[PDB]
Amino acid sequence: GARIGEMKRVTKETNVSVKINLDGTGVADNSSGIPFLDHMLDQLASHGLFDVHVKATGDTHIDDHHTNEDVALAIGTALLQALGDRKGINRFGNFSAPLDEALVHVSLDLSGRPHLGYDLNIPTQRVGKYDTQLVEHFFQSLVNTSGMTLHIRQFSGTNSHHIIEATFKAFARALRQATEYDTRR
Amino acid sequence: GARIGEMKRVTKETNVSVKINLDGTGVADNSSGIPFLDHMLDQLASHGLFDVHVKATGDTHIDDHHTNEDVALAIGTALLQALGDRKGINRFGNFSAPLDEALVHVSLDLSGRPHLGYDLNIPTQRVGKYDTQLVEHFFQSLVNTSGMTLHIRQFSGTNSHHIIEATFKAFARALRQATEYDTRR
Amino acid sequence: ARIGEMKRVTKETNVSVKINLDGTGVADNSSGIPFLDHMLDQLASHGLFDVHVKATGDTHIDDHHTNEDVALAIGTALLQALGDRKGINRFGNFSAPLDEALVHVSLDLSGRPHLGYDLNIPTQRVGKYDTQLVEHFFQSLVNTSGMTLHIRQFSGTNSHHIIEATFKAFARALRQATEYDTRR
Amino acid sequence: ARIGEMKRVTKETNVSVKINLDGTGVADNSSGIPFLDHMLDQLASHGLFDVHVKATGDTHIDDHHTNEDVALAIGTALLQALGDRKGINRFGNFSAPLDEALVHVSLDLSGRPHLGYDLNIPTQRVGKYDTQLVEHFFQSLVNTSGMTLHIRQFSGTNSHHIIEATFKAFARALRQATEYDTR
Amino acid sequence: ARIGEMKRVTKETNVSVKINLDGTGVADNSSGIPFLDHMLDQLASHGLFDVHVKATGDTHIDDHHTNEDVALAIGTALLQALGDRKGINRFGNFSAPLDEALVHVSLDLSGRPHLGYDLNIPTQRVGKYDTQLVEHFFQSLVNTSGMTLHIRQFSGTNSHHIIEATFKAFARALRQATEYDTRR
Amino acid sequence: ARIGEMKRVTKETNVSVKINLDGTGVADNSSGIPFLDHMLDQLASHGLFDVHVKATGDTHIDDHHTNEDVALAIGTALLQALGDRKGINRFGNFSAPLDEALVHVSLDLSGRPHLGYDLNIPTQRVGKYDTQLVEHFFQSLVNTSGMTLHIRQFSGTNSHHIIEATFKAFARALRQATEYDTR
Ligand SMILES: [Mn+2]
Ligand SMILES: [Mn+2]
Ligand SMILES: [Mn+2]
Ligand SMILES: [Mn+2]
Ligand SMILES: [Mn+2]
Ligand SMILES: [Mn+2]
Ligand SMILES: [Mn+2]
Ligand SMILES: [Mn+2]
Ligand SMILES: [Mn+2]
Ligand SMILES: [Mn+2]
Ligand SMILES: [Mn+2]
Ligand SMILES: [Mn+2]
Repeated sequence: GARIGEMKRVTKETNVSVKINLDGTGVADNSSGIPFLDHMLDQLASHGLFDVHVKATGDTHIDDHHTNEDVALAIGTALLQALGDRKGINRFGNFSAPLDEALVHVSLDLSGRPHLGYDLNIPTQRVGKYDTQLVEHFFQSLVNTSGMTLHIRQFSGTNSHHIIEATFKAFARALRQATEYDTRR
Repeated sequence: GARIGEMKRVTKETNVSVKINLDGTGVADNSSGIPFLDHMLDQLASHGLFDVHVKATGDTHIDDHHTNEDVALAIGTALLQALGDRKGINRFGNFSAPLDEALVHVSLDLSGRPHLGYDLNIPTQRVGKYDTQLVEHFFQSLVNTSGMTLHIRQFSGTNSHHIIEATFKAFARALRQATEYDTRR
Repeated sequence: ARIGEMKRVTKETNVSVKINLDGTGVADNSSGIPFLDHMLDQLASHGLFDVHVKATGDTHIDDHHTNEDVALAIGTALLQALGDRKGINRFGNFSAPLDEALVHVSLDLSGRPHLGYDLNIPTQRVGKYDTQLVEHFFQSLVNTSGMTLHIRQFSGTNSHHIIEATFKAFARALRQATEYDTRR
Repeated sequence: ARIGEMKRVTKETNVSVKINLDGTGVADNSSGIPFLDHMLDQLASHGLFDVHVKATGDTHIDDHHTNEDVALAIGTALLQALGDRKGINRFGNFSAPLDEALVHVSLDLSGRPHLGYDLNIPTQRVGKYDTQLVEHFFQSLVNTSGMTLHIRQFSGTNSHHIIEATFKAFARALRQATEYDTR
Repeated sequence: ARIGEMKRVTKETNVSVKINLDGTGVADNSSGIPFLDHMLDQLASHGLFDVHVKATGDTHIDDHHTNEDVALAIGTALLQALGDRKGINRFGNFSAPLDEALVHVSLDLSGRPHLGYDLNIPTQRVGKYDTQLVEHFFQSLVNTSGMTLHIRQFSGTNSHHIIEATFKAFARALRQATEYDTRR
Repeated sequence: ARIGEMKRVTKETNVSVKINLDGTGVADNSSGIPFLDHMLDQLASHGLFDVHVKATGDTHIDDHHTNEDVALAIGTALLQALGDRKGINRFGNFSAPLDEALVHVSLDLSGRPHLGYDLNIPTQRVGKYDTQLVEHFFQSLVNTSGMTLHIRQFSGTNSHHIIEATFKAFARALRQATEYDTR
């Protein structure tokens, strides 16, 4: 069957609905209220071959922080639900993704023990309207609810959009590897 | 009885109305024209158990500075009015508040002598649309009209929203302690 | 009374934990690691928790797996005992001196795990206990309890004093956080 | 009420101290050192102790011997008042601002004496009071009371403010440590 | 089979290239530069490409023009063989050891040319081959293939080892990128 | 199945090793060194090798000779199992995290021995296991297997985590290198 996780999370700050298919075809259906995060979630779908559905409304008139955090939390929980007992999967994923001058390596373990090692050097404070501090917070929150070990390391890069997008491409392809089944097991 | 302070302050730049209940239940009713400041004033209510009512219109088309300053000034005066003779209260308040990776300590004395010692290190210039320089100015203006001694010290923190929100949480809980009655007196 | 229980059996360890947040300081700790037992006793005596920990494990390899699985189980029991966390102080703060050592702990039963760890332990072993396991104990406890936890050493030169002051401060900060806020 | 009393007569000093741990803030301090009297008053006012200190001594030499013997007697009086120390909070913590100064005090009525002292007092005299005597006051008090005491300055430029904030923080930390743990 | 061919004749050089992306490792390289031939052989043996390169040029001046025009022609042949690039892995990564040398290559058949080049080659000549030509080879190949290419040396002291490890890693990363993604 | 077996008896040690390159993760490790047994188990679990190690030795001196002779025998057993090394991937690469630790392993079953070792293990003992023996284990394994082996730590503060991540990465890199290149 297909491993699908779903989470609806409604707080005073945000209203979030997430659906992810680990065995998808790359369907991207993201409307988080944060356009740049939508663009990154689209890359998660296209490069991981996940089906990624995210719909959120939130207090973005304050800033994007609460929406960003609650979407990441919901995605992490949906990933955890889809993974189930995690029997027979590769479990580990590794990928170095270039995007022009940027190069970011991601290494991860669907271990059940949350840890984020974050070593990006994003040189500007905003990409579009998106606060670049929210990139670290997105992956921290996703790690916290999914229970994964996640290491993100920038080897090259000067354009903030390129650095962040390379991160999502590498994360997407590393996560695809980790979630795929180990045929020898 | 309940200690309630009220101040309406109308200038060429701003029109401000403030009502604070030191003996409240955490009612938050904040519409300052500055959404991030509203969010921080909500935390003042929820974490201090103050009832906090703030309504302001102002020249936010110039920037948020005048509104931020006049709201803080009015709040400080309302706090001073609510405190009265300050007989029998704890007078001093201390609290260290974490918010994820951030940790901010606040120490204060309802002394009648204004002083702000401000030692935050906010790494970005805007949270949402809110100019992070306005955090220091908010507490300076509040100190000036309330007459309190206020020390704010950041021990940890990398996310600007977390640092500022931890500051308001610690301030709220320190102020609650300082305003509560000393039963032994 | 808010009581949490967790029994966790792996190929490496067999762990049973019961904690009473509204206890009287009953300490009943046999983790297989004597120094950790001594620290868990302080949790009970200084936090006024009832703490029951029983574990066997592959300590012939090292104390790592037992230390980790005990901490994981305690965090889950703490989360279970806390329930909806309604009406509690939620935050706790305490600076504990122990002779020349002074350690501050600040914590929030927020549901969001984070460990900020700033101890400077000068030796590698207290008794047989590997001092690297102190950080791993609190990291694992944070991961299953959902706590925000900051530990900062302001003074200290004896490793036993530094670690014990940490547990005393943690115990008293956790007691404060779990107690009820009368106004709420 | 938990009252401690100590009369200490040396060739240098004649000191009488009485402290009520369960007092109301009664301050009656005449040590022969006016600034120390002001500080002991803050101990009563902010700790809600009743503090009676009367001393004569060889202040024509300097204030050192009087300062030392007063602190020794206070520490003994405090220990006597504490008794078996059963049921008390035992630990005390407080950060006290005084304008630009901010001093944290953490203590444990442990029975094991230790002073950790980290003030940065920028002048040598407040009035006629030698600022070296602040450290010696707390060291001697720790020696006879047997308490663990940590004093840390986080802010401060005025010597009077720094020292007064220290006594305010010490008084409130000591009040917390001597009070009963209701649970 | 995806086969690319390019014949490029200038006043300086006469170059003919044919590459089979779905080959068996057939190596047929006579560029006029023996060390480059040795490197192009590794492209075939380690990438399982069929690589045919024949060039004559003004090597009596130096190897520069031949090196550049060979690399330009290979990049064009690679682009021609790739076609619409539909359904392929697109990205390739490989770290190749060669004794003490270790070189990582990461590439994307993105269509956007970029060379990130971080080798530290300690000598100026391997045989008769000027080691400045290594960077120019990959820069020229990137320019005509439309590839994003990052080359990073993690270890290495022998220039022949460093350069050969680079071509082995490039060959295996390129093989991965050109192979088909079964799920797509 | 590709099985290698080596029995090595010195005046210091008596070692028997059997490895199945095409195994299912069967772990049967009794080297006399409990932490090394734990690491060899990870080799089986994460590499899907069948790993049988039985050794007795002069561990009353220290673990060095046992550690060394076990690694030598494993390297020989691996080489014997590889045979002509025809049709295999030959190269292996893997980055393995373990909580805060992250270790990359790159190797080539080249026949030319080399160890490039860049770990930063912050303590001298994990349990009773001397952490100097990690480098010596891989150096000896390289010497008898003839492999090119590069080990690089990118992150890590806990010695147990760093060493375990190294074995996980080595096991998965070795699995990749021994598997058949289908094309
Ligand atoms: Mn947040
Ligand atoms: Mn883009
Ligand atoms: Mn202004
Ligand atoms: Mn917020
Ligand atoms: Mn561990
Ligand atoms: Mn002890
Ligand atoms: Mn003296
Ligand atoms: Mn004064
Ligand atoms: Mn040129
Ligand atoms: Mn060669
Ligand atoms: Mn040796
Ligand atoms: Mn282990």
